[PDB]
Amino acid sequence: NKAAVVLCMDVGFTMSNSIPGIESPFEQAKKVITMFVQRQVFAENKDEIALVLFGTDGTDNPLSGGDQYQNITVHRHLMLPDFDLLEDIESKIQPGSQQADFLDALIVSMDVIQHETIGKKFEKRHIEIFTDLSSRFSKSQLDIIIHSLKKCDISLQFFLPFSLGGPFRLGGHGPSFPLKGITEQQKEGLEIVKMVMISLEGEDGLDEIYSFSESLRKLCVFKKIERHSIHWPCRLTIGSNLSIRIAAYKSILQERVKKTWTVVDAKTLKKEDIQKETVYCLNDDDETEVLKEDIIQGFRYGSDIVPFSKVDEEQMKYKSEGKCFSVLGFCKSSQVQRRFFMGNQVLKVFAARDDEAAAVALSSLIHALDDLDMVAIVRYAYDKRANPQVGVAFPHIKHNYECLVYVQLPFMEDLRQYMFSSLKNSKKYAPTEAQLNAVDALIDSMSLAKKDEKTDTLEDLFPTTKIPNPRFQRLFQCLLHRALHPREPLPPIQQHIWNMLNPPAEVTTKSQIPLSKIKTLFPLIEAKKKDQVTAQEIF
Amino acid sequence: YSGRDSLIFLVDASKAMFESQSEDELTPFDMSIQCIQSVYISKIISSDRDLLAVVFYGTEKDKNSVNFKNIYVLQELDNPGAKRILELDQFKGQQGQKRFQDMMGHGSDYSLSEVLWVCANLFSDVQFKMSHKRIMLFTNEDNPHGNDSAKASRARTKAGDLRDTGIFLDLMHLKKPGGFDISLFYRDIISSKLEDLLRKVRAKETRKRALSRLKLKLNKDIVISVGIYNLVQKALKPPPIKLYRETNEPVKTKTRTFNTSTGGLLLPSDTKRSQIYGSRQIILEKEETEELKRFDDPGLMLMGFKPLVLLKKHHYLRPSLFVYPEESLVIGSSTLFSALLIKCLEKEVAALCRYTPRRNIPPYFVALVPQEEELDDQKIQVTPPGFQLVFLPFADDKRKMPFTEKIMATPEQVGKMKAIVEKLRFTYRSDSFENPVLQQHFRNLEALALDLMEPEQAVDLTLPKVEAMNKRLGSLVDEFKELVYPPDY
DNA sequence: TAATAATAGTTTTTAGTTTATTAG
DNA sequence: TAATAAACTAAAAACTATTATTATG
Repeated sequence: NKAAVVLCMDVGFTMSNSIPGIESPFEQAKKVITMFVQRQVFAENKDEIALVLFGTDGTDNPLSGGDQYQNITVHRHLMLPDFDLLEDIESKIQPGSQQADFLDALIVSMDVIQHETIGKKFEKRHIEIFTDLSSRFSKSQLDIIIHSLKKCDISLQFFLPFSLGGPFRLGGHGPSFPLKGITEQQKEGLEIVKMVMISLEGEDGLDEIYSFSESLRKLCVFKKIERHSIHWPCRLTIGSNLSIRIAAYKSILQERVKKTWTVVDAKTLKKEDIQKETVYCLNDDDETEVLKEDIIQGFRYGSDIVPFSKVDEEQMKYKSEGKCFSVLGFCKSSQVQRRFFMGNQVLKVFAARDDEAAAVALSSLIHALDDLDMVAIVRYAYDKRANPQVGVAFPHIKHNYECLVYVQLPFMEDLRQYMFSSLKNSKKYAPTEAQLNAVDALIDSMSLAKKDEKTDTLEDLFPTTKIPNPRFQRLFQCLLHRALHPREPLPPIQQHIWNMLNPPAEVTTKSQIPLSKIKTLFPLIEAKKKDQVTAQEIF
Repeated sequence: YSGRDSLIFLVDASKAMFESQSEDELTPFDMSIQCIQSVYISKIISSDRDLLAVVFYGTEKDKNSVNFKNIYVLQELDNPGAKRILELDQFKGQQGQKRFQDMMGHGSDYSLSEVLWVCANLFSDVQFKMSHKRIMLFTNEDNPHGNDSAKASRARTKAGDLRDTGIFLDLMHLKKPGGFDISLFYRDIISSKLEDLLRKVRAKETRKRALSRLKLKLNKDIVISVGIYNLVQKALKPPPIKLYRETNEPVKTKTRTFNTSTGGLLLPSDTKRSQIYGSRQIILEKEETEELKRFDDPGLMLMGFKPLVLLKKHHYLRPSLFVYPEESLVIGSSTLFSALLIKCLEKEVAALCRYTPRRNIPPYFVALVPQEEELDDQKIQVTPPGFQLVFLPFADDKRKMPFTEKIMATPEQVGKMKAIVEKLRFTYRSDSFENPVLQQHFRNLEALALDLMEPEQAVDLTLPKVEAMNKRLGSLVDEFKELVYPPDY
């Protein structure tokens, strides 16, 4: 119900200048933090923000450490976020010409967090790294910082101009940025910070290093803010005598927009004189107004209509009975199809905590079904109102605790039965061998998985699942442009948008020649249906 | 393609069906009548676009457009209406039979050629595209014998003629369906099973057509056109309709937001859109809203290839989407669709792609997994060759997973519950389960359309069968709860 | 001056709605 | 105690079913 973020920024001179093509890492930082914070504020998150500027004149920090926490200035301290801070971030922050110690900024921000602990519910908190590691710093602070992180317990996040691992487009899907062309000062900076953070967390910290580019592509900047969904405890009892009480968790979900769009007057820009209504007139040879309460909700049955009032359906409807996770039977893991999955959300199964008998029971069950490659069938009942479903449950293995994938399954009246001509044996479109070889050339020439070392080395050259849905960020960017520029038209598509969505360029460059062979080998035509703007501002 | 599968039942009336072989079983007559009821029922809520008709021969009065004898129509071809069932069903039962013996009559002679001719003429009257024409015969006899063989000859001629016409014939056993005393004459006319026509399948529905014709885009330059098919989708209760209290007539609906300041309704120009964030009232037009939503033109922006070896299998966003190539803008498309599918052995490398179902909708990522053709040994094709679109998750989708790894079960339990589970196995017939709810709705609607109170509550395995499977396994599981303290209490 | 040639009329998914109903 | 699943609403497309053009006389 609360989260705490504190943004400490470097405003030195190295932030200002950068290698051409590898744009100023400070502007990468400002853009990433901007869409971060606007997502925080749009999502009405019960959040909390503190803004600090170090490497700038003065010390807005409450404590200068005997004037040793110098050039450390808190900008907007711990208060509920607003557009003021973000507009200052995008615009009113300017490149500077000097630096300070980032660790001192970290400790004073922690101290500000400590100051703001009373009166307000204190749940969680985070710190993120924004420094190109060219400032001046000591090396004897390791004890105090390690003790603060091991006691004050704030999660850390790193960012770099480069990554831990022309063509370098923006840091999105492009060639890896060099990991050995940096200055040595940045080398000891990265070494010491990675040491301190692995001491904070451990081995998984080694993966916790990221960059501005990574935040652009991946969602680690956004995973440090999180919201758990409610448990759905249920009795997954298997049979008619034994009982198993466990909980349920929505795992995958079509996450849509939550905020609606009111319809507004153009003049008052309000809602009062905008009342939406209908009158429910009556269809006759003459128009006749009829009260809304002069109606019955019938249905089209046969070639006529059977009136079916609510008081009817309410007492002939399907009287289901409560939430349930009973098992119908069992079938082979082959006796299911990806074409056959059904529903709208993957729901993941977990044993209810505080009941370890259920834990061992389901652990045994999942192990067994894993051994037998045998999938189960469950009638999924949600409540006293949701009509039941039928769904498959099968084990999902992982290095941690396993789980049980549950998916809704279709019904006999849900299958759609079409027929299609069999083109595997086409007497009119049998593919030529030249076509076949061109096909093989295209298949092999381009691919998005890098297989090497024969060590199950599967790395996706275009890892999609880590991408968020662009509609939201586009919405937000337009929101900023509109709310900041009352009389300005809509902004462009924010090319970073495409850059995230563009496929790796080396693939198309390498497979263009196979593409040329295709365009040479195959016959193609065109047709109508091209859509255009009618009237255009010629000038 | 379009077209209608009209059908007509033909029922014998020679008093042989008026008697139930002097036993408890239903009369052949009344079993046939119940069959007709069942077919109307299964037709109305499956496709109210077919046609149906029923004619009785071996009758006393004669009703038909041709004034022929021993022929008694009841319903010319029409969409199956509840009125039809209302009128028919009063003829069923013992009392309906005996009162039908008098309200119309009870057995007579006939001439089969005439009745066949009459049915043909009945079909000729229709003015629609008739996809499939069928005459299915309800009779108890074997064949006319005490007639002139000229009658049989005329029957053979007329039957061959109808077979020429494109009329498909079926014949039902009445006296002893399964007794196998039929077909010493019909061996060369037609081209029991009526129980299947009875209450075994119901509450079905069918569609024919395709989804949006979307452009597959593999490069900025060359083009390729495909088709989209959604071989599965949730069935919902068909939308209601707003009647009157008592006219049972749909009422109109004028619908706008109004304003108190004036008697004139609002205007689409006057309407504005906004979102409120306290101090912020971001004012937008619907147009700029759509512009916000839109990113690029509809089509399949190909991303690249990914081996099927592993993408994931636990993720799901939407029902799968079948793809079938089709000339929509470009000819010979199936030429490129002839391959990529003959051998998925190295074509199993799937096709990551950017998908846009229609105008302006922010795209997703689609897994264009090939699925090769299978053939059923009855020369039947299910799961046709091609592609299924598996919608791909985005980062924002994977909601928080609470982390709880505490304890693994002891191996003495895993084999023991392997023995537990192995006893029960259901082949998973995909047709073996049904939505109880829509079916219940359907039966209710059938009830109110007629004089049936609500006599329909049958389960279709949606409820657990473990009411008997519990004792089927026996009780081995009970001692197989070796957790000393029961998690329940 | 008989031959074609763009086109609007039904369904139908979709999908943003609004709404109850367990819940803290 | 608000999530949320469900009933509820427009909205776009296909598969139709047709009508404006010429044509040649």
